[PDB]
Amino acid sequence: STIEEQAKTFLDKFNHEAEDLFYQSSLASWNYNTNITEENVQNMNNAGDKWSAFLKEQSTLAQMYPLQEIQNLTVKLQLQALQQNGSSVLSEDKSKRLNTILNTMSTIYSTGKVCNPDNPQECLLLEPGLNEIMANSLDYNERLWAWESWRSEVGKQLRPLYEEYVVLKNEMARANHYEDYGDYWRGDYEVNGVDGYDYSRGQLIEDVEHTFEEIKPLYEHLHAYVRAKLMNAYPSYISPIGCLPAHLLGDMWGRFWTNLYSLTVPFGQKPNIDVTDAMVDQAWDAQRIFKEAEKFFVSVGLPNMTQGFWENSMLTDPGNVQKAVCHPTAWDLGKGDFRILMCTKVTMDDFLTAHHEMGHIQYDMAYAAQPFLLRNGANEGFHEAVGEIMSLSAATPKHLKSIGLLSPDFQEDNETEINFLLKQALTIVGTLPFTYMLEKWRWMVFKGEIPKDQWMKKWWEMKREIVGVVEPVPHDETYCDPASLFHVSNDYSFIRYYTRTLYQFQFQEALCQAAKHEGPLHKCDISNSTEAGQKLFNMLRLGKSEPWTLALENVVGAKNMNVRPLLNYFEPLFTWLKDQNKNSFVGWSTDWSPYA
Amino acid sequence: NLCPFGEVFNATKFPSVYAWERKKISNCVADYSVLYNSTFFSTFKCYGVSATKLNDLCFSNVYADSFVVKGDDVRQIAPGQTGVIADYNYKLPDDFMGCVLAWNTRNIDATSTGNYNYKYRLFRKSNLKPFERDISTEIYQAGNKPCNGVAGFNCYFPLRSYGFRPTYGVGHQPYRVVVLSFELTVCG
Ligand SMILES: *[C@@H]1O[C@H](CO)[C@@H](O[C@@H]2O[C@H](CO)[C@@H](O[C@@H]3O[C@H](CO)[C@@H](O)[C@H](O)[C@@H]3O)[C@H](O)[C@H]2NC(C)=O)[C@H](O)[C@H]1NC(C)=O
Ligand SMILES: *[C@@H]1O[C@H](CO)[C@@H](O[C@@H]2O[C@H](CO)[C@@H](O[C@@H]3O[C@H](CO)[C@@H](O)[C@H](O)[C@@H]3O)[C@H](O)[C@H]2NC(C)=O)[C@H](O)[C@H]1NC(C)=O
Ligand SMILES: *[C@@H]1O[C@H](CO)[C@@H](O)[C@H](O)[C@H]1NC(C)=O
Ligand SMILES: *[C@@H]1O[C@H](CO)[C@@H](O)[C@H](O)[C@H]1NC(C)=O
Ligand SMILES: *[C@@H]1O[C@H](CO)[C@@H](O)[C@H](O)[C@H]1NC(C)=O
Ligand SMILES: *[C@@H]1O[C@H](CO)[C@@H](O)[C@H](O)[C@H]1NC(C)=O
Ligand SMILES: *[C@@H]1O[C@H](CO)[C@@H](O)[C@H](O)[C@H]1NC(C)=O
Ligand SMILES: [Cl-]
Ligand code: NA
Ligand SMILES: [Zn+2]
Repeated sequence: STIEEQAKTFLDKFNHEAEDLFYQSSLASWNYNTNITEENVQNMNNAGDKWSAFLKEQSTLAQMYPLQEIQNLTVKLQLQALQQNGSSVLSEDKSKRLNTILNTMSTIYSTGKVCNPDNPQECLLLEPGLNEIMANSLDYNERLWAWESWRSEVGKQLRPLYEEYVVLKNEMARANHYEDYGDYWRGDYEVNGVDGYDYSRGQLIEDVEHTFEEIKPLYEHLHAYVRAKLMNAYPSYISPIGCLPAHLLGDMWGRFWTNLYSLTVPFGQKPNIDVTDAMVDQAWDAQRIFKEAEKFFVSVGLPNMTQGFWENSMLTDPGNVQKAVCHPTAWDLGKGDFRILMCTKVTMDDFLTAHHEMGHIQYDMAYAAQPFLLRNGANEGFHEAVGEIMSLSAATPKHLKSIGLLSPDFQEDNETEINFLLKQALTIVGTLPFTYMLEKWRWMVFKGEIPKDQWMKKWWEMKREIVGVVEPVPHDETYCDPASLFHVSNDYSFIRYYTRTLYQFQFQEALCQAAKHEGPLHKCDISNSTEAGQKLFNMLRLGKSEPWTLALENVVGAKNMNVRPLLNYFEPLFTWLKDQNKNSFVGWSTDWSPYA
Repeated sequence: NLCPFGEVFNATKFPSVYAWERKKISNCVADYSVLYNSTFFSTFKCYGVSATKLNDLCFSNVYADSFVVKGDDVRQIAPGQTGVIADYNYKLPDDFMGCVLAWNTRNIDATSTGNYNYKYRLFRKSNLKPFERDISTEIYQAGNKPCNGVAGFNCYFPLRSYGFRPTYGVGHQPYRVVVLSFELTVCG
């Protein structure tokens, strides 16, 4: 028998045996997130450890097939996925200690709470304690306290654990034929085998930096506009030429500037587009929100939601009789079982989120015919980009007026559109320098370019230069501010949020052309476009079988990520910001600090 | 006498697809009104003959094949299919003359803890001939080294269980299939 034919039969055994164990592990974790009890938390771990022990057994079993002896490109991808040694390349004690520090970091991040020196009986953790302060408070000292206390209390504890976290993760990647742990994460975008569609792990660094240079002009003008508005909110605290203090950006880390809309709104007199009260008066329930979202995907050519979706999803809060995690998630348990976990409330923010999570389900339904190891997005950024383009179309005034949530006589002035684009830019383009700088810092740390004695020194040098954000109080090497973020201390790659952002606008521009849209890109709604739905479905069905460069080409017509569609979305705002900043200073000095 | 169609359709226990059973129908008058005037079936697809003109027709004898497959596997119980069920479990001839009837049995054939009784053959040397039946549980040798009766590397057990559960999608729920074959005693 040919090694290629022996591997195909082996994958047939795996795809049938793994699909059954994966469903038991997924349903076990579903019964926990919808019903937090001790009996269900052990069933989640038992079915989870059984799936982990099964996956490890098939890992070494798949390694006995030489990957070089396979000519079929599809089966070669499946073997390479199983042949990854992963974390088992360490010794029994190093792998046990690695999982010990990974759990300790995740624990102290979620359980760490700081107390007020003015009132020691008032102690708040990150959520919802400190997050409510960073998002609503206008007191400089109150925000400075919550910002510094989170990085001096739970941040200093993560410093020794993150040091051992780096050395152990490097010992894993170097043993699996990788340069470092950062090179391991960049392997998700690696394509090697298809002529004209390859992509190296180092090519990601070149492309992310090349596209980021074109985002600088748009971000610098947004930074200058936000800084001018922030000076009116915090007089005698911000320099008109210096960087923005970190504790005044809207959240704990400055990742999103969404909370600055109340302080940076261009035209506050104009009516807000909040259709929350409209559906309540029109007698809408949580069932109607998902029924209306289902009608949206059917209008573009995508199929309905399965019967098991309406029978097994938890679309409402069970209340005090059954505690459940209310994080909106889209579950793909396999074997035709698609569910959505969301404590939906009759609001506009949940209406748009319902389109995002159901967009994930339409992606899962598409590649269901692919083999088990191929049922996933093209890369880590493709899945989140599909869900975001749905909320873009569902949030347009043309769609809200057509459904009946906005009044038919709502005038769309040129100032209402600038208000909307400014709100989008505070969330979309405001996180791009933060995302790139964060992953750039971890790439350098993993690569070995930042020694331990200058981790925080180089962290804030890049914050000043790249993001344009200065720390309010000086931090030595005792702190570990990057670890104070969830994705860093919980072992998650962060470059996915940069690539997904450029993908979602390449998808939107590609779909709006197929949707025959003619106005500005931000006013586009792909509703009723069976051509755009067919054009999008042609890439959703690929899953991970074809390389992401080919899957991206099937929709946008390009083999690589492009920043041009992102600039066209915020083009009316970019010219407006340049007019506003004609008497302002565009740019920042990397030397000013609120404590020099 | 009436032909006992209730003994196969309304049968309590249904066999696995790999070990499907066949029942011969000899001297009796048929009554296809029960099978034709009912919305209980999920497919009911006839080949070579029509679902209505069969009432005024006669055959030498009728053969009823019964088994259980998943929802997505019902499409393979048709002439000219090449799936796993058609190749290794139950194959219909190209010149097949009959009707294939299937209906969902999630409430009786799928349990919460997982019904692993219904199985199917996943590995086999070559495809099955039309109407062939294979119940051998011999260790399938996928590699060149011998198995020696102990399944191991490149040596897999030929049978795998469906594992039906009521929360599966419609494409993965259990469906009972009854294939009526016509051979040229039985009239309408
Ligand atoms: C790599 O291997 C896979 C399978 O191991 C190859 O895909 C297979 O391609 C054949 C030829 O088209 C497919 O057979 C067809 O099946 C349909 C099913 O209805 C039938 O109607 C056709 O008449 C034909 O027999 C087969 O299904 C398909 N298998 C899978 C899993 O997709 C693939 O072509 C190989 N790639 C290379 C580059 O060799
Ligand atoms: C294209 O998309 C639009 C909006 O998603 C679909 O049009 C909508 O169709 C419904 C019923 O077919 C209309 O409801 C009716 O509206 C009229 C006028 O307001 C009202 O008098 C009736 O009592 C009823 O409520 C809805 O207004 C209409 N919206 C728009 C903007 O035309 C349309 O079906 C889609 N085209 C397709 C799928 O081919
Ligand atoms: C919640 O868990 C309890 C026991 O832990 C169980 O009796 C009950 O059926 C569960 N409810 C749901 C909806 O899973
Ligand atoms: C996984 O580790 C084993 C240790 O013996 C090694 O033989 C094997 O080559 C490793 N796999 C890969 C893909 O490097
Ligand atoms: C989707 O379901 C609705 C009823 O909920 C039905 O009217 C419509 O025809 C269905 N569409 C498809 C494509 O199945
Ligand atoms: C909108 O247009 C009016 C006239 O068409 C103009 O006076 C006003 O300045 C414009 N506003 C913006 C923000 O461009
Ligand atoms: C099975 O029982 C039902 C009872 O309602 C009956 O209507 C049907 O005719 C029976 N099936 C056959 C093949 O006789
Ligand atoms: Cl920070
Ligand atoms: Na605010
Ligand atoms: Zn999402």
